[PDB]
Amino acid sequence: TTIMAVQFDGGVVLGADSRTTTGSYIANRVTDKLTPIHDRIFCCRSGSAADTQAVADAVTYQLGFHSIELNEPPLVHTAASLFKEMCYRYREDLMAGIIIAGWDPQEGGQVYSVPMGGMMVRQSFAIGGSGSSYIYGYVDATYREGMTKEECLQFTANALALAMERDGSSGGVIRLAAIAESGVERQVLLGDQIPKFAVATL
Amino acid sequence: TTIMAVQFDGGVVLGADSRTTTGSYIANRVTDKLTPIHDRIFCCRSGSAADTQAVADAVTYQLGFHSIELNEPPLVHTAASLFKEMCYRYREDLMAGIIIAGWDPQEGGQVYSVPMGGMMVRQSFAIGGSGSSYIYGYVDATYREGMTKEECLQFTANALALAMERDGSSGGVIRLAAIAESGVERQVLLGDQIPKFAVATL
Amino acid sequence: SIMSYNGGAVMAMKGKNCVAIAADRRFGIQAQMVTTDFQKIFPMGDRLYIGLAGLATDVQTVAQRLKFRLNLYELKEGRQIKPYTLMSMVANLLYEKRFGPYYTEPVIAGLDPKTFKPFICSLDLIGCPMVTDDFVVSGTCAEQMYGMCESLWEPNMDPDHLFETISQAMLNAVDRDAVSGMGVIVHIIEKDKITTRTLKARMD
Amino acid sequence: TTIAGVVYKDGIVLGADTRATEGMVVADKNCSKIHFISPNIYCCGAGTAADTDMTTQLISSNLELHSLSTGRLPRVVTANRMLKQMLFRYQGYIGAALVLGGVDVTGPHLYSIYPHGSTDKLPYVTMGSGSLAAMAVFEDKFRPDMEEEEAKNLVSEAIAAGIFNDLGSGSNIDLCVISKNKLDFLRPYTVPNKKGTRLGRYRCEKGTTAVLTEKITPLEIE
Amino acid sequence: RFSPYVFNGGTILAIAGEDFAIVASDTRLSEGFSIHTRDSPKCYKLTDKTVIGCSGFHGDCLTLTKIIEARLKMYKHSNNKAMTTGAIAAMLSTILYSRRFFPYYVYNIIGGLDEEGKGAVYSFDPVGSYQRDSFKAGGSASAMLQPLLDNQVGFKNMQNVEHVPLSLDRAMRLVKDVFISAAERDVYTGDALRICIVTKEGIREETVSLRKD
Amino acid sequence: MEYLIGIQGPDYVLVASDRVAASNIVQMKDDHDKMFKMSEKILLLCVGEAGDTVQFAEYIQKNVQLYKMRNGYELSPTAAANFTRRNLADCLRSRTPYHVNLLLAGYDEHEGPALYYMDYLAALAKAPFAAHGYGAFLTLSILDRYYTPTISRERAVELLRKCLEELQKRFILNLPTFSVRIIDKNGIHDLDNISFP
Amino acid sequence: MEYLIGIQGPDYVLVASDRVAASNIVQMKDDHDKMFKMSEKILLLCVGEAGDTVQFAEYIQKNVQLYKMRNGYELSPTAAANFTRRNLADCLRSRTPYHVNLLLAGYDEHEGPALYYMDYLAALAKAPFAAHGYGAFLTLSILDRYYTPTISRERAVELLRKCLEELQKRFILNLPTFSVRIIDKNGIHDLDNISF
Amino acid sequence: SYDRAITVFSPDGHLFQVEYAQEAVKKGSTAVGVRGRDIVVLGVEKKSVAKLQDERTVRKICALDDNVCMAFAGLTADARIVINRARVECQSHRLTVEDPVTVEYITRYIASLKQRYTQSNGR
Amino acid sequence: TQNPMVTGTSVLGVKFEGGVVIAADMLGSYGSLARFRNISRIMRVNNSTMLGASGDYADFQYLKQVLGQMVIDEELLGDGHSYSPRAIHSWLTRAMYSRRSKMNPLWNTMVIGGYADGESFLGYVDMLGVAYEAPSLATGYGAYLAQPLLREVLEKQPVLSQTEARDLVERCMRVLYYRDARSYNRFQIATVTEKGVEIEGPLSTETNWDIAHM
Amino acid sequence: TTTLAFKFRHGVIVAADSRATAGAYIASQTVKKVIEINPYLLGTMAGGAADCSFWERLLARQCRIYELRNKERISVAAASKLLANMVYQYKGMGLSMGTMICGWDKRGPGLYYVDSEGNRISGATFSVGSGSVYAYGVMDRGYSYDLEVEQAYDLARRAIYQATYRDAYSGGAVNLYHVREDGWIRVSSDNVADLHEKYS
Repeated sequence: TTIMAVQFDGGVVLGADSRTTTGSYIANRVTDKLTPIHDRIFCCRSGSAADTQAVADAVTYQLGFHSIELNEPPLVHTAASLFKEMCYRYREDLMAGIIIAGWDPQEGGQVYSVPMGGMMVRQSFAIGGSGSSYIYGYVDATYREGMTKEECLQFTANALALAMERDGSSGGVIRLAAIAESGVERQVLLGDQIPKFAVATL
Repeated sequence: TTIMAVQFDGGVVLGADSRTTTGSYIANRVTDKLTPIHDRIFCCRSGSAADTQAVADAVTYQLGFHSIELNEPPLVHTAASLFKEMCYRYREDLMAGIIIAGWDPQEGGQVYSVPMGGMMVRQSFAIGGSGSSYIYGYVDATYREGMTKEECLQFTANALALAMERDGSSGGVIRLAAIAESGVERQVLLGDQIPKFAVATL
Repeated sequence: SIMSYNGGAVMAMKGKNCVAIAADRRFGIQAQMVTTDFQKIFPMGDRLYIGLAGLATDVQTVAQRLKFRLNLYELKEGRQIKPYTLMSMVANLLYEKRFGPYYTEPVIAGLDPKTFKPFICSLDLIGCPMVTDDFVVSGTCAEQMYGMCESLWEPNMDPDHLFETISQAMLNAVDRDAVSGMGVIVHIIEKDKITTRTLKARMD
Repeated sequence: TTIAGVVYKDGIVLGADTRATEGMVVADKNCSKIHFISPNIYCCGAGTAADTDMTTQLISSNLELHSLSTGRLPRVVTANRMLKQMLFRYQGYIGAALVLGGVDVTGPHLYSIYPHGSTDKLPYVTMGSGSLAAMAVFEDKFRPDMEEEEAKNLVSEAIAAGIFNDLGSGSNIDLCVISKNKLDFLRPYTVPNKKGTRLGRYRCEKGTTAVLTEKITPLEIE
Repeated sequence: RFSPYVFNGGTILAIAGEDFAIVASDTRLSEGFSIHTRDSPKCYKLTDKTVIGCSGFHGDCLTLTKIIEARLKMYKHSNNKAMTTGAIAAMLSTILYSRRFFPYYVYNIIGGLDEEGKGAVYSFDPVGSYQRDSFKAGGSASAMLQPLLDNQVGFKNMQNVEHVPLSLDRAMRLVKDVFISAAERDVYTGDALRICIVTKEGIREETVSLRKD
Repeated sequence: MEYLIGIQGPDYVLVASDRVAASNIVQMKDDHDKMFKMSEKILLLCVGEAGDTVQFAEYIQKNVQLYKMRNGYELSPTAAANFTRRNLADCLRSRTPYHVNLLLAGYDEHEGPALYYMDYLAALAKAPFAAHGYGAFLTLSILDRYYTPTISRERAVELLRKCLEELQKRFILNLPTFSVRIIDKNGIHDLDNISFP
Repeated sequence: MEYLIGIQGPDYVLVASDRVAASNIVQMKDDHDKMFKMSEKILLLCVGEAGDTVQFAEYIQKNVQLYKMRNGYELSPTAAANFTRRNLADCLRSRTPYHVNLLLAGYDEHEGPALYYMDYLAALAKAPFAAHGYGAFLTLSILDRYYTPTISRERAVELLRKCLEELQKRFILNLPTFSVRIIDKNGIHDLDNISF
Repeated sequence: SYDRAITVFSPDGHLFQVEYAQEAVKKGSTAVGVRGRDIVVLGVEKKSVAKLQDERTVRKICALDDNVCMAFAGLTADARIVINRARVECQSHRLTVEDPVTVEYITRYIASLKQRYTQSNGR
Repeated sequence: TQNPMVTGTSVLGVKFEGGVVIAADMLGSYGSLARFRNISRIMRVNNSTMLGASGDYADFQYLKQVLGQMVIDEELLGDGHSYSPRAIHSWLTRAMYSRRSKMNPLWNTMVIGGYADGESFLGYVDMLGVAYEAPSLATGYGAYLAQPLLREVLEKQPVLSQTEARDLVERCMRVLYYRDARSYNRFQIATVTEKGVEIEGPLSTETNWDIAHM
Repeated sequence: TTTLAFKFRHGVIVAADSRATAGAYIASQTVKKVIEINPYLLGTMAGGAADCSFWERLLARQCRIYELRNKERISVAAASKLLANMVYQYKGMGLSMGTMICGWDKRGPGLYYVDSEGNRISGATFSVGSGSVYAYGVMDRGYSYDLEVEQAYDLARRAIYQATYRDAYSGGAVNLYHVREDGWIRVSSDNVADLHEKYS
């Protein structure tokens, strides 16, 4: 799978493919790895689908309780810390790699990456999954400070398409999200909507 | 390691990193992975250095004998076929990933990729080594039909720089070769000459 | 095959207002016999019988635990147990040990006490109920007696034909496997009576 | 085993075969691989049969509690969450692969549950040995918002493909049709394969078998 | 890692009589839980008086029938006569034992008429141990099939019944019934049933459908 | 390695055991007693892995004598057999499996003599004669040949001596002497030890 | 295992061996002979894996008798010992290594009596007394105690009998009878088999 | 290796090499062998004692086995080769079939060997 | 090849009235990586025969050169004889079985299709030497996915037309692109008939993806 | 399986069961474990039936060749030595073989037990197979060199019977044989079911 996140001024962009595989057989070709932990906080899921769904639900539970008892909107650092303690305490059992993104008033748009092993790192742009390997170079080259919402969306779509064409595990339709003070704008790119890149075609 | 070749109108361009690792230790930081099989034919070596050097020398021997017998300059398809026969006969013994490149009169600039297992395919651009993973996306995106020699050189340099930054096994300096009717012009990029891509900062 | 350590074979068949249940007699280690009088069919009611094959220690333990639970049930309720109820109890008992299971594959056979309707079932190693209308098997020569019963069995058989059928099946089956045999016992159940017969079989 | 499910316009159709195999020999030719969770929720099971049966029984119990406590019909997400939490607690050792389907106030919902606790809400799913063939049929001929008859025919064709192309599956097709208002449980919906008639009679007459002992016991009746 | 063997299924039967030999087999071929084809007869004709059935790894089956046809031709060229069934059997035993340390994972059955004119059936292990029998089954469902034949053809465990010699019609009906039952309760067999009977006149082949999976 | 043998009869049970205790190549002892009496009229014979034997046997002995003191009457052989079988079966799943091969023998005034057999898996069985050890393979065919349910005790001792002399001639291990004792209504009776010089 | 024993003396060498040939738990034979006569004045006692013993011993046998037929004089015992040591050592690194524990005894007119030892690895050692098998662990101490270089053959036989009765009482395996024979200037002499 | 037909048929069907070998045998030292009911005897005529030779070395009577003995005439060297090959065969025969050779067996081996040299290439 | 390195996924094949058609995606995968996206896993052996292979592509290239030299020699003789598809099927079966018996298997799984003597041939070969003929074939996960569709269609309709077979093949390829991860949208169709072998260029499967919005 | 052979004054007796098994499945109950190598000596099977049959048939051709060349019938010791030397070359290569070569020669009755391990041993009693352990007891208690032929037949039958009764992997029908100085003969092929009717 391939998951990707980018921070723009005043929000973030989340993108992920729709393919989950058991071996070489695609059990679900339309799965949604973007998960709302909270109204303004989202989670992308890589690794064992079971582990990621479980820790996502538990974090949603804890964070809802924390937010409601505080009577203030939660923080992305807080959600990432919860995921961190869970994945670190159960690093042996869980084969899960997470990337958390959301918006909060105190810090604004934030992206945190929780890879396997339960470490937490804030990042401007962060990719994960089997297919992130193939696009590390593309994001290193293409990224620029000060990108906008539409620019970051196109960047994420291009990256995910490039990863999807090469990686067998990644594939399907691209699912995108953009999170900000206003709210969440989700969209799904399929077929011709997905960016295309020319083959060698000798 | 990271190797890369691309075909331009009237020739080819070769590029490779300059690092060989034994585990996490860099035995040679200035190694030349570009081996001339012949005056107008070159080879880029990945995998076991021993295996690659051996097959390279043997193919050089066979091809020089063939060329002097025929009294005509050798063909890149011929060189690649020799590499293929060797690597397929001994596919169990040796781990070698080769990308042969050169120029001949009748077919012009040609690039062939002989990966592990002993298959052979002509490619407009081809990459190999541990670092090639991290630049598949970049090359799939920014490749263009009809690039020039200078354009292809900059393309190769950028790709190898990205792979060198991300991959530990690849690094050092970038060795470049451009092969054409006139001859081969080799250049080495070190220090600031390597294209620098800004690392993200908070 | 831990099941093949003691061997054994158990079979049940259905008929018109009658059921038949049969089992071999051999108790033996993987190749050495010990006794030709082993009890693999245990009575769990007036006209309800259970038959166990697999590891003999687990056979005995399961029968004892089941009689324990069953006597408690019959005392608390004040009625005889129904066959489906016994099936469910056995499945619960085996699934309680789903890790570290009892290595036995039961077979239950009887008539419903009120309507005297035939019932047969089998359960897997870990308690998968499998009700059928014709026959059920468990043991090492299962593969043999499956085809033997598929051929010989006919619907709505009377007790005579049922006995001859189950006897021919068990004999021609156990004759063809090594670790089972040494005689065979056939219990016939019908509303009015119970009939038990031992058969003449090759003691090799 | 081949189980399959699909969402039609106003409900759900579930389908499954009836062949239960211990190894590579058939044990039960008319198994019921369709279980009752609630009046409005049903489930089909594959994998370890005992695990599937006992898990479905457990969740049926808990949902009976929940439903009659609340005074309103149970939901599907509840069952899915119960199942996935249980299966994750056991970390895949209980090998229950389930397709779960039901109709509630929000609408028809169909879930596919894997042994390690994964879930996926889908319009059509298939699990078991013939899952790939059934997926082929669905990816070919599935269309959104099908009528009930079309959905039944599709699921029958899918289960039949799994039957006639997988060794594990066979012997019959079972159907279950859940909607907002009715439930049609069709156990012998189709009989694609039947046993051929026996040409020769091999009935054995009395005395064919020898006996070394006989003991008759009368049963008192009243 | 690489496994040179795989069980392609298959079931074969052979019955002998006073003046006939019946050989029958399923036609299904299946690797794993997947069918490969529904029409692949396991029974091949070696000569006018002989039929061979092979079950197990289909590659070994193919090489074996090829070798046997070749060596039959060689025998005829050398000795100016066709091979008898016992000679075919002995040669096959030597062939199978030649590769003892990398065996053919194949269960074979020979069915034919002997020189005297009687029916004959030779039953082989994979490694080449051969035994003459009046009837034998092979393959996945051999365990299912042999008991019924021992009961009916052999009259084993049957008290005070006439030991009637078997007849062609009864034999054909019997093999049809047993393969029906084995299709009912075995996964590897069930596509169809080819009955290749050999008699003095020659070999006739009959076919009857079985329940598809 | 160790050898046990039991012969039921009309009115008696005959049991024998080898008196060898061996750790390895060497034979440590030549007068080892493998027979434990749980009561006046029942014996327990135990062999198998070292320590498990005596631990289990003494546990069962304790429980049986406790039953006697508490209730005033001894257990029957059948009850003792099922009791030891339960205790052995509970343990094979547990972390402390007792690898012991047993042979129980007793006389009941009502039910008459009895001989029971249970392997390390705790599968019980009532047999007319039984044996344990690798020597059982040799000696069981003797009993199946020359045994009758109406056998007198003199004939039983004779049959025993036949089995043991066959062991001496044909069995690789050295089992020079065997303990012998009879159970009957009167009680357990020790006999002259069967020896082969 | 199988038991061998050797007792060298001033003018003789004494050897003994168990007569049993065994299967998994059963004494298949009670009159097996583990002594091979290479020549009139030497013997070869071999134990180990099945088949290797017989094959190797009979190969050495025919080679020694061939030496005699060709040359007109028999090999010395030390020479036969080094010969078999070579034949055994050559093979342990080969595809077909013999696994044979040997004990060789002979008399030479000049050198005198000789007893040689070699294990399955072909390590040769001359010794005054020696033994093979698990029983040697028990019996070698008795020899170390009650042996002297100057010992009559009667006392040697009595010492052997001590060793064997110790085996009977203390060794798990049943070795009821032992073959015995003695080598001297006159030749090989079979004696009364010790038994219990 | 050297492969050539040293022995070949002649016109009128004679193996000249074999005839010449028998001629050489006739040149050799005379020998006589006679059979008796409980004793069998061999004798050979010394060409010249020479009064310095050790008789033991030049003995033309040799023992293939304990129960067998042979004499020869013709070429002493070839005789010695044949004797050694006969010795190894009689020992290998004891080894294989657990009994001593018979004279029929050993002379069959020797005749087969000599025939093989009459037909083989380079000999 | 004890372990394969660069692999091709499923190959399909079905015989119709007057010819045979086979299809394969133009992909060579290096362990979940679509490394080589433009390769022909379909071969033109002769006028009456075409071959398609899965598995190790290098072994397929070896078979290509060997079989090419074989048919070349058969043409050189000019004797009016040409190797039949069933003959090539037999030869290939023996080759794979031999390489298996030496425990140096060719990891490929092949599909031979041909038309000769007014008869259409379609055969399978496995790396172990398993071989058979059928009206339809599929390799890899295609055996599980596509072969059901072909079998149902062929059972209801024993004989097909060229256009019907082509539509069926494209449908199965769409299914494989959906539910197989080692697959690619680009694929070649090769059809043999009385005219001969005609291999088409890269084609698209035309997916829908309407399911996602639900 | 189970086999039995012993020497007594009036020749050699050979008995064996008729069961063949693959695992727990009885493939055949009529297999002839005893092999008539030639009219004057014969052998038995235990272990790999294929191995035993093939190697004994090879022994048979070698024995006929020896007979033709030497004009004297081969001895039992020589035959056993041939077989042992042949199988020893394939030692450790997985052969499972066990057999008893029986015959008459100039020395007398001959009985030799060859094995894949390499053992070759003569004797007056031998038993090979899973049921050999059960056979040895009956044979040892009932055996004497001074023994009537019918008594020998009976004890062979009873030994095989008890071995079958106790062992699962042996059964079917005894196949009794008697070697005499002229040649072997098949005396009986009684079924163990009839023998159970007899002995009980």
